[PDB]
Amino acid sequence: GHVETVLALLEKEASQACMTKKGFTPLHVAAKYGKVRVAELLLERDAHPNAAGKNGLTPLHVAVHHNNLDIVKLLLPRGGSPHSPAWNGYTPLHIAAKQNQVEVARSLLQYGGSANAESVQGVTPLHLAAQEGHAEMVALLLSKQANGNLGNKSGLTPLHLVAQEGHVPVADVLIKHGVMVDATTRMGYTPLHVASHYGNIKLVKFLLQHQADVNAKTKLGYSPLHQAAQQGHTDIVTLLLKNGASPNEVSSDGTTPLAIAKRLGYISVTDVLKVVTDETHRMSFPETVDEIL
Amino acid sequence: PGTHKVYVELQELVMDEKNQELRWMEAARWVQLEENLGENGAWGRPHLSHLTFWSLLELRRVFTKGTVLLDLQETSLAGVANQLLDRFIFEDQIRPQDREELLRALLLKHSHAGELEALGGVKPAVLTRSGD
Amino acid sequence: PGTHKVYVELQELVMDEKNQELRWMEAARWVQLEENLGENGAWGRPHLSHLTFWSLLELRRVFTKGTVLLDLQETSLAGVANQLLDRFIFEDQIRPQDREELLRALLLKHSHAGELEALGGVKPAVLTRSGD
Repeated sequence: GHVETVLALLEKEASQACMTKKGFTPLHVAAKYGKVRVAELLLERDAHPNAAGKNGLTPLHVAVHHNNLDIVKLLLPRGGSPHSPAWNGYTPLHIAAKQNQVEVARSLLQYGGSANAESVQGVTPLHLAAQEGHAEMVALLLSKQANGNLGNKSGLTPLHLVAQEGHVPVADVLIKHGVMVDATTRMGYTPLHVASHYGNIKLVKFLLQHQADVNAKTKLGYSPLHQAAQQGHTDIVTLLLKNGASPNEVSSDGTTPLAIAKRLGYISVTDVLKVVTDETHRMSFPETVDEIL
Repeated sequence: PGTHKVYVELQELVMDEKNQELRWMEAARWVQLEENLGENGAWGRPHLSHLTFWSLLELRRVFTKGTVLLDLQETSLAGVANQLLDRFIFEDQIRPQDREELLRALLLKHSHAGELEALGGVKPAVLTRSGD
Repeated sequence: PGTHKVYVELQELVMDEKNQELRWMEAARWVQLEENLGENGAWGRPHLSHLTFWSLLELRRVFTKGTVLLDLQETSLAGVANQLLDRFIFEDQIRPQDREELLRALLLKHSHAGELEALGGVKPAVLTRSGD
């Protein structure tokens, strides 16, 4: 952050287009380290706000990633684009939504950031905000035209990610917005399926209170009760049975929830499903998002 | 300067059918001759630009009281939008309460014909007091 | 994480023999099976929990008009007792005069089986208008 040194070196022909091995111009370094005066001087004397390397990171990406509000508020008027995609397609509002930077996102949105912008795998900033459990961030984006019914390449909705991680307040905002409770992925998994799979019972209770299909079946015929039993969650087995879960239902693989139980030897899940199940090697896994920056 | 043919592009503030989000989409482009963009995303045959009477009437009406920024020293659309909105407010063209919604809109994504297939299409839209 | 298993401990307000001061001491514990604490000081054999008809009668009766505090953000037993007594007064469960001897009874020393050999014994006790 040596403003006078920057002014001298520049007056002597220093090139601000020289990128390090990582790909950072001197405006990238100022954005990373929050040097607002150096960034001010370097933008005034001609520095492309939207300069990027092989990774595609712009000075706004680094400013948002390192949470420099002043650098973002200086880059946006002069040209730092809210719509610049990284290598994985992440825009600067995807990083803001993932990291719960509410103010940086109100600035990134006031300059035209799209909340329904998609990564290479279809992930929107709403997906990242819902997955990370930022209810306030999800509400800002839902008021700037974010679609909560939009799905990624695998069909996963923000409600599906909420089910994967288990944030009740985010699911409350999503359900109040009008998000479909029983949205299905490519293979037919509902948010209730994902919540039963990952052992998030408070969200299972929430979805069942908001009219989720307890006996919903995937394309392979797996119920939210077959997932809870294949993952060993005995309390989701209970709460699902008590909310209408139907045992003796057979998937396309030919396995009922009590055998998936016995097959992986869950004594408690088998002990509870043994009482309700009458007398008579494939594992179901919901789709997941592997995106990371 | 100029005197040589120029590239003019017209863009309309529209909604997407995928997410129903306001965005900007090219409607026409002019290299001495107009081509229009179809719903399928294919530019049509070039033609001489014919105008409607109402369009020229209202263009004269808005140009007579228009807000002009000559020799403006900005190189980005964000700075141009900020200065144009400031001058709109100064000249009592728009109210100061309209500035936030107007800048965001003006700074929304300016998509083109290549992106039209990825979206579900383009339908007309009107900006509301929020930005919905 | 959303629901854990539960270890239950039952404690009764009893009189110790040596000092005649009323104190809380555990009587039975539930870890998937009930174990009772005898007079000698050793926990008995685990057994299935059989209930009397009158106990379930009275449990239903007191639960129907019972006071529940769900998701109460407090960490100490004294504060929990204060909040419970305030809600008891709010719900007309107890009169305000009863609050100071129910508080004084609630923060008595909670003893366990290890103190039975040190103490003379335990005898059933009732709480009088004063913490007597």
